[PDB]
Amino acid sequence: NLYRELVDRYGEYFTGAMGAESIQKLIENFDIDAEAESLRDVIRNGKGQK
DNA sequence: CGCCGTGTCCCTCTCCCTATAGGTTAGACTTTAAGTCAATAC
Repeated sequence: NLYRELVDRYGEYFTGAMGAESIQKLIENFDIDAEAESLRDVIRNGKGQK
């Protein structure tokens, strides 16, 4: 209910889907390099469970 | 007020019927490759 009432009032500004095609879109829009460097930074500085 | 260890638990691995339209095959007709005989010459 919440989802349909956001999309029919705020139809622009974003794209939202459901299912495996959405996961495929996520993998499409995913920079492996910057995320990997962020993980390197986290291991370099962070500690604990993180 | 803001994050970190210990504990418990969940999970995984191992030893009905009707009506229309169209495709398929089986069955027979005429043609052809095939088996056959008779006389002959060297």
